[PDB]
Amino acid sequence: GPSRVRQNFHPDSEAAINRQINLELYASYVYLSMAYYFSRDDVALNNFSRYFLHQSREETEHAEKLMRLQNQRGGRIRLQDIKKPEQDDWESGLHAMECALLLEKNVNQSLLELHALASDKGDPHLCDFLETYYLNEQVKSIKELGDHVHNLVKMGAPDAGLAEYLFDTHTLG
Amino acid sequence: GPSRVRQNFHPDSEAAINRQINLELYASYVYLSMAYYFSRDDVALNNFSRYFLHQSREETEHAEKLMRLQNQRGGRIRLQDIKKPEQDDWESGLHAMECALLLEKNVNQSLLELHALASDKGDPHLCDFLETYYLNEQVKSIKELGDHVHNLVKMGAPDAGLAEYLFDTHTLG
Amino acid sequence: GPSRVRQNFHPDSEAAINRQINLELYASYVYLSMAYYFSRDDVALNNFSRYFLHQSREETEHAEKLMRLQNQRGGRIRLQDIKKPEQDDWESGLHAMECALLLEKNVNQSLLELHALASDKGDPHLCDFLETYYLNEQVKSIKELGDHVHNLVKMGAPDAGLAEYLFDTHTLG
Amino acid sequence: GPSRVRQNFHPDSEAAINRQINLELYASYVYLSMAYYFSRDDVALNNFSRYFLHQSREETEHAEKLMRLQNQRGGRIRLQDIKKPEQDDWESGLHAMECALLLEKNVNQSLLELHALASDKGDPHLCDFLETYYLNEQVKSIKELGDHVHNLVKMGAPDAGLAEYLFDTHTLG
Amino acid sequence: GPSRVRQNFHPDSEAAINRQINLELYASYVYLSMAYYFSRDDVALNNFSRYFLHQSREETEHAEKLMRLQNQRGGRIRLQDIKKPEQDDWESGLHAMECALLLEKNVNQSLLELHALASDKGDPHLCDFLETYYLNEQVKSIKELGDHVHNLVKMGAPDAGLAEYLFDTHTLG
Amino acid sequence: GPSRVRQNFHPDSEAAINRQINLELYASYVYLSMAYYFSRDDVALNNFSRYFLHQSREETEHAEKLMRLQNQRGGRIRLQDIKKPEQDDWESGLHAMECALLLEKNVNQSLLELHALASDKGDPHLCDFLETYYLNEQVKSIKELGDHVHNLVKMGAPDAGLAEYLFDTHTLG
Ligand SMILES: [Cl-]
Ligand SMILES: [Cl-]
Ligand SMILES: [Cl-]
Ligand SMILES: [Cl-]
Ligand SMILES: [Cl-]
Ligand SMILES: [Cl-]
Ligand SMILES: [Cl-]
Ligand SMILES: [Cl-]
Ligand SMILES: [Cl-]
Ligand SMILES: [Cl-]
Ligand SMILES: [Cl-]
Ligand SMILES: [Cl-]
Ligand SMILES: [Cl-]
Ligand SMILES: [Cl-]
Ligand SMILES: [Cl-]
Ligand SMILES: [Cl-]
Ligand SMILES: [Cl-]
Ligand SMILES: [Cl-]
Ligand SMILES: [Cl-]
Ligand SMILES: [Cl-]
Ligand SMILES: [Cl-]
Ligand SMILES: [Cl-]
Ligand SMILES: [Cl-]
Ligand SMILES: [Cl-]
Ligand SMILES: [Cl-]
Ligand SMILES: [Cl-]
Ligand SMILES: [Cl-]
Ligand SMILES: [Cl-]
Ligand SMILES: [Cl-]
Ligand SMILES: [Cl-]
Ligand SMILES: [Cl-]
Ligand SMILES: [Cl-]
Ligand SMILES: [Cl-]
Ligand SMILES: [Fe+2]
Ligand SMILES: [Fe+2]
Ligand SMILES: [Fe+2]
Ligand SMILES: [Fe+2]
Ligand SMILES: [Fe+2]
Ligand SMILES: [Fe+2]
Ligand SMILES: [Fe+2]
Ligand SMILES: [Fe+2]
Ligand SMILES: [Fe+2]
Ligand SMILES: [Fe+2]
Ligand SMILES: [Fe+2]
Ligand SMILES: [Fe+2]
Ligand SMILES: [Fe+2]
Ligand SMILES: [Fe+2]
Ligand SMILES: [Fe+2]
Ligand SMILES: [Fe+2]
Ligand SMILES: [Fe+2]
Ligand SMILES: [Fe+2]
Ligand SMILES: [Fe+2]
Ligand SMILES: [Fe+2]
Ligand SMILES: [Fe+2]
Ligand SMILES: [Fe+2]
Ligand SMILES: [Fe+2]
Ligand SMILES: [Fe+2]
Ligand SMILES: [Fe+2]
Ligand SMILES: [Fe+2]
Ligand SMILES: [Fe+2]
Ligand SMILES: [Fe+2]
Ligand SMILES: [Fe+2]
Ligand SMILES: [Fe+2]
Ligand SMILES: [Fe+2]
Ligand SMILES: [Fe+2]
Ligand SMILES: [Fe+2]
Ligand SMILES: [Fe+2]
Ligand SMILES: [Fe+2]
Ligand SMILES: [Fe+2]
Ligand SMILES: [Fe+2]
Ligand SMILES: [Fe+2]
Ligand SMILES: [Fe+2]
Ligand SMILES: [Fe+2]
Ligand SMILES: [Fe+2]
Ligand SMILES: [Fe+2]
Ligand SMILES: [Fe+2]
Ligand SMILES: [Fe+2]
Ligand SMILES: [Fe+2]
Ligand SMILES: [Fe+2]
Ligand SMILES: [Fe+2]
Ligand SMILES: [Fe+2]
Ligand SMILES: [Fe+2]
Ligand SMILES: [Mg+2]
Ligand SMILES: [Mg+2]
Ligand SMILES: [Mg+2]
Ligand SMILES: [Mg+2]
Ligand SMILES: [Mg+2]
Ligand SMILES: [Mg+2]
Ligand SMILES: [Mg+2]
Ligand SMILES: [Mg+2]
Ligand SMILES: [Mg+2]
Ligand SMILES: [Mg+2]
Ligand SMILES: [Mg+2]
Ligand SMILES: [Mg+2]
Ligand SMILES: [Mg+2]
Ligand SMILES: [Mg+2]
Ligand SMILES: [Mg+2]
Ligand SMILES: [Mg+2]
Ligand SMILES: [Mg+2]
Ligand SMILES: [Mg+2]
Repeated sequence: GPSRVRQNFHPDSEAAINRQINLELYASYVYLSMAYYFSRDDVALNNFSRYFLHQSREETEHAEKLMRLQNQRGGRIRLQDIKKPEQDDWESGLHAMECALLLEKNVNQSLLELHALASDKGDPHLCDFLETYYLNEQVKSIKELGDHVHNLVKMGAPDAGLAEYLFDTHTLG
Repeated sequence: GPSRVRQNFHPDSEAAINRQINLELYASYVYLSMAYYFSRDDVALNNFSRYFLHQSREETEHAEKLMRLQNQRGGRIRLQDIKKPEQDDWESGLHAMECALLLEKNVNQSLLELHALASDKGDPHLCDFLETYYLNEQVKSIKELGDHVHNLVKMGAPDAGLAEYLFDTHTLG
Repeated sequence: GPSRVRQNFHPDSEAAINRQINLELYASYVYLSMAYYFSRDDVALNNFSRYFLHQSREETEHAEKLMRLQNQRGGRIRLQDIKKPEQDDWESGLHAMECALLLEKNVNQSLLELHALASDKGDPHLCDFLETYYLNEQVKSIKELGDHVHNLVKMGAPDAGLAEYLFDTHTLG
Repeated sequence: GPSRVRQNFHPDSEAAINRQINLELYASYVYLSMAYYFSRDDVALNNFSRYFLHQSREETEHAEKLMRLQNQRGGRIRLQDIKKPEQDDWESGLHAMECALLLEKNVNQSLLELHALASDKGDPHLCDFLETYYLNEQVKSIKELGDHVHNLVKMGAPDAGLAEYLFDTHTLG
Repeated sequence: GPSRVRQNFHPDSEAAINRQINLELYASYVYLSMAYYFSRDDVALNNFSRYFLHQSREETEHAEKLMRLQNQRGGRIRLQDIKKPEQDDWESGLHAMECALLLEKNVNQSLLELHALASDKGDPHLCDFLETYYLNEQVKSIKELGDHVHNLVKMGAPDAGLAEYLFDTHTLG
Repeated sequence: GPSRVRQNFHPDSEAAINRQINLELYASYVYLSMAYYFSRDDVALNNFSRYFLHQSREETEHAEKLMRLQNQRGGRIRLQDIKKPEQDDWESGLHAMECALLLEKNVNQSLLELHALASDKGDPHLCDFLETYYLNEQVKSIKELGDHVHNLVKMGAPDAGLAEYLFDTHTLG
């Protein structure tokens, strides 16, 4: 138009926010896939299921806050296909945790690149938005997943018969 | 394996449930797109936004109940890409309502075909599942959208300046 | 003295904060003028009046937080005349909303320049202060005013006899 | 128009009310300046600060009641620049109290002149308004400031090191 | 390893965080020393004691939040000796306040250098951490100590017999 | 002076109390180090972390009660550097427990020597202070750590993958 609200909002930032929306929705879909893997009759780790379902819902929240930001700043949301996850069968509780850790690091890297772009374009509102709602959340998530991976490895997952069962009930319970 | 739980569950039913999961997730994405269209600064119909956001969340619930059914019956969830909606700019409150009505009829037709398949395969559990949780929900949704379309048309949407504003505040408020 | 508290606080930042204080007080005065325009017997839109009176009080808060910052950092407040608003008769609810939107964008631009100055002077405390309390508040205010302008335009304000009356009662009520 | 509400309201009264509005806003600004003087790190008398901030807010109330009166009687508010206070550095708690006393007497004199004008123009509504809301308030304010000045003088302010500190905590606390 | 959680975290930042941990623990020890100075039988200013004990506990909190950050980011905490304070006998309430002010400015300078390092290394998570939890806290602490120093100087501390006694009971009480 | 409060308080006792203060602060620092070892991403035993953090806070309390005693008896606190712990990486939950047990025995021995000194100097107040607040606390702490070491050894820590995990959740939880 430009939008009557738009101010100090670079087209490159608008496009990068659209890409980030897609990535957050993708992460939501990965965790939804994991949640329902753990409720298979031949897996049946209900607290792993609940843990990943919660993570899925959080990622949808992350996508929505970026969609709201786009509108607030006068950009236009452009949605793209949400790609299916890389797997349907996630192999084990440990493997799912390791894949989640890799996913979160990848999302973090994208957010850091978005922050660098916002800095380059002199957009302190966008920088603050990412710092306030995204960057520390990512650090906490990565740390949590790292803790979980360590405990599962030490306990002898996936092959030690009691490991994932006991972690399911005592850590994720 | 087959799954140690699987009984009277035809592979064609399992595949059709996977297709229905994708369609429910697609419908969820369409309504999410609509929700954020109505919160654009140049649209700003907050109760249309809230209405479609609620519909989006309901469709995710519909997808999840089918995913649970797949696990309950011993089938294996196979996720596919969630296609982007046909539009980002939904034009008006009336146009969004008309598109939602068409979407719901299309989803209904898919559910009726799923029911016919389940009947052909002598799967009364699957027939009952669809009747109990899907078919009446669809009829109620289609009727509601039909009511909304009629009122918006009669009020003179989209061109009559007061129509969508007043419908937003008095029907969807 | 310098102040026994002063540290990493550039004289240019101190002066720019004094200018921003004046601009926030000016904005408060503009909105006070608008508030009392809407309570004229020949205007009588009481919820427009209340809306702008609230905005006026918020701007005084914005001025006071900067005055507090000046003291906290060891700068010295230097007040200047508060210029009268550009108009006493604000013409219509739509015109007042459009003028408020322009005012908020102008204040935003001043805040962005203040942030750039603070960045240039390596003052992260001042940068954070602006990000935490000012920049997102401005984005939200501009978006809100944009929403209001759009609805009033679409409804046919100012000439459509029902438009401002109905917006007063249903949006600002 | 004249206003369809206007009755027995002389143009000279309308103009004098506009002048009084400006004077009340000026007094509000003087007291805001004083409030933030007392929160300087090299002054730090927090109850003097709170006392003057309260007085500032009361003066804005006084301005608003006159603005409301203008509208009630069918006059038209005409705002003018709010002049900056005569000082930024108010020297001491005693000096600020003495300046406040002088300010209140000056405002009182203006109100008495307004009352004499209203009497001359046979406007008993305006006379009653001033008597009901302004004249006794002024007498109480002047008396309070006189009490405070006397105690601070007797205690040995500003040079006696304990005087303003102890008055801050025990009278204004 | 590197740590499986580590991302965008420069070794220089990790080392600087270890140095800051030591400095916060040092500040905690200085304030603990001051707290117990004021409870000597020949000093006996119990509210000065309580004030510095509270400051001591806050500094331990500051150290712990940095230790947590180190773990969150995948760095490794490296503790060093906590040096004893420069004095055991802090001379007077005024002298302790002046020493605390100098200490807080020194800690602030270290935090500003840490922020500049984090900026140089493109670590927005670390920048935000310092802005959110440290930089404004320091500004508030320095301002508070400046206020206290001013009042004690004006009251005639340390030699005026009533000054520290009255400040203890009325400001710190 | 001597202190006007000092009575039956030998200079050797005063010096020994200063040494004990340092040792209690050292023990506090050892346990703080252990607490944050257990929250590393590659250790992640949160109840070991909480257990040692609590022990750290208790040791600071032990130091403060001796500092208070020094003042109560008219002695003068003389603080010294707090040496860093012997390790940053505490190897395992069992190793940390074994090191804590050794530390507590060492502190106990110092307290017994202090008691023998107080007895030699005919200071029954000091003897009672140590008996009332220190000696039984030490016996309880040593016994608790001995219990924990035994269970961890029997369970097969540190190499048995489930041992420290299960002890963390069921004993320290
Ligand atoms: Cl722009
Ligand atoms: Cl795509
Ligand atoms: Cl920037
Ligand atoms: Cl864990
Ligand atoms: Cl590991
Ligand atoms: Cl167990
Ligand atoms: Cl079957
Ligand atoms: Cl596809
Ligand atoms: Cl059947
Ligand atoms: Cl309807
Ligand atoms: Cl129709
Ligand atoms: Cl209506
Ligand atoms: Cl400076
Ligand atoms: Cl000017
Ligand atoms: Cl900076
Ligand atoms: Cl609106
Ligand atoms: Cl528009
Ligand atoms: Cl008249
Ligand atoms: Cl003027
Ligand atoms: Cl009269
Ligand atoms: Cl008085
Ligand atoms: Cl007098
Ligand atoms: Cl007193
Ligand atoms: Cl790294
Ligand atoms: Cl050292
Ligand atoms: Cl950065
Ligand atoms: Cl103070
Ligand atoms: Cl001073
Ligand atoms: Cl003695
Ligand atoms: Cl030493
Ligand atoms: Cl004895
Ligand atoms: Cl035990
Ligand atoms: Cl044993
Ligand atoms: Fe999470
Ligand atoms: Fe959550
Ligand atoms: Fe996310
Ligand atoms: Fe694909
Ligand atoms: Fe794997
Ligand atoms: Fe995530
Ligand atoms: Fe920044
Ligand atoms: Fe921030
Ligand atoms: Fe997360
Ligand atoms: Fe619905
Ligand atoms: Fe619903
Ligand atoms: Fe559906
Ligand atoms: Fe496509
Ligand atoms: Fe259409
Ligand atoms: Fe539907
Ligand atoms: Fe529905
Ligand atoms: Fe209505
Ligand atoms: Fe506002
Ligand atoms: Fe507000
Ligand atoms: Fe503002
Ligand atoms: Fe002018
Ligand atoms: Fe206009
Ligand atoms: Fe504003
Ligand atoms: Fe605002
Ligand atoms: Fe007053
Ligand atoms: Fe009052
Ligand atoms: Fe007044
Ligand atoms: Fe002037
Ligand atoms: Fe004076
Ligand atoms: Fe007054
Ligand atoms: Fe008054
Ligand atoms: Fe007193
Ligand atoms: Fe503090
Ligand atoms: Fe505190
Ligand atoms: Fe600190
Ligand atoms: Fe030394
Ligand atoms: Fe000194
Ligand atoms: Fe500090
Ligand atoms: Fe502090
Ligand atoms: Fe203990
Ligand atoms: Fe305890
Ligand atoms: Fe101890
Ligand atoms: Fe050493
Ligand atoms: Fe060992
Ligand atoms: Fe101990
Ligand atoms: Fe004894
Ligand atoms: Fe005893
Ligand atoms: Fe203990
Ligand atoms: Fe258990
Ligand atoms: Mg326009
Ligand atoms: Mg992508
Ligand atoms: Mg479940
Ligand atoms: Mg079998
Ligand atoms: Mg399909
Ligand atoms: Mg909304
Ligand atoms: Mg000095
Ligand atoms: Mg200006
Ligand atoms: Mg009103
Ligand atoms: Mg007429
Ligand atoms: Mg005047
Ligand atoms: Mg104050
Ligand atoms: Mg690995
Ligand atoms: Mg150092
Ligand atoms: Mg005490
Ligand atoms: Mg004597
Ligand atoms: Mg020693
Ligand atoms: Mg913990």
